Amino acid sequence: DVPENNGILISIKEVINAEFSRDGTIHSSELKGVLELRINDHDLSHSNLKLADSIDVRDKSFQFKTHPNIDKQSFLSTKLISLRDKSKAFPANDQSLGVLRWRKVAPAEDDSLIPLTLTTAVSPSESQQGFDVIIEYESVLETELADVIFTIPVFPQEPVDINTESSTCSDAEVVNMDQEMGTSIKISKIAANDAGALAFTIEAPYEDALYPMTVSFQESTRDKLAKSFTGMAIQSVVMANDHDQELPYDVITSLKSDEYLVQ
Amino acid sequence: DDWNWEMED
Repeated sequence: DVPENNGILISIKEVINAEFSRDGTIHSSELKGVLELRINDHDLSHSNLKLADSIDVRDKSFQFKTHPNIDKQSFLSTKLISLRDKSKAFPANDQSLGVLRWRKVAPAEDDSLIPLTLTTAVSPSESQQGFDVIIEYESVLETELADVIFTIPVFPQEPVDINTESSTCSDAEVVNMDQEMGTSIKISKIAANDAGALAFTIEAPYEDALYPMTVSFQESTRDKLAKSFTGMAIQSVVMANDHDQELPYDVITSLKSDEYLVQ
Repeated sequence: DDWNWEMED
């Protein structure tokens, strides 16, 4: 996509990195966010977003950073994205305007930025020259994840044997095998707030060959009352001149994994 | 760059 804009479109994009030990202990995690504004209507040029009253805009752990054209002090005191110069206007050319960034970082053992926890266990197998692997995952997301991709860095000769009534998603299937990348297994759904195991057998020389495992998920929502993973949200859009005059808009809240791995 | 855009008017 390059999603459709009916005037003013607000996008809240978050990206999550996360490294775990094999057993499941969080080693690190980093979350980067941005809020962007696309406007394609010169009548909406003189708008002002206002963020949800539930966000602490002074919380230093988010490292909030307003773009320079934006007025940092009304943001900090009022939770209001507005122009530095009251007489000017946002470009109405449908370009993505970055108006606010954030970056949050958790130390070891801190699971506050983790939308999907992971554990792995390996034991040598009977049925293949390799290992029986179990990947246990728990989601803490309000929505579901669709087509989550675990990927194991080996390109076995014998096909991967997905233990099928031991796994939560029974259409769990290998979808890619590559000499470089390894083997990728898709999982159709991980539903909101639920636990799960992907269990399978794979040929490998030794445990170390199976790491790092990597996972890839991604999620979206065009709902107007949707909070991002960290809580970011838009309470309303409003005229620069008259703060009582509401303005029409859609908002897209997304979350992607980037480097999300067990090591 | 989403982070370079100019105020208009």
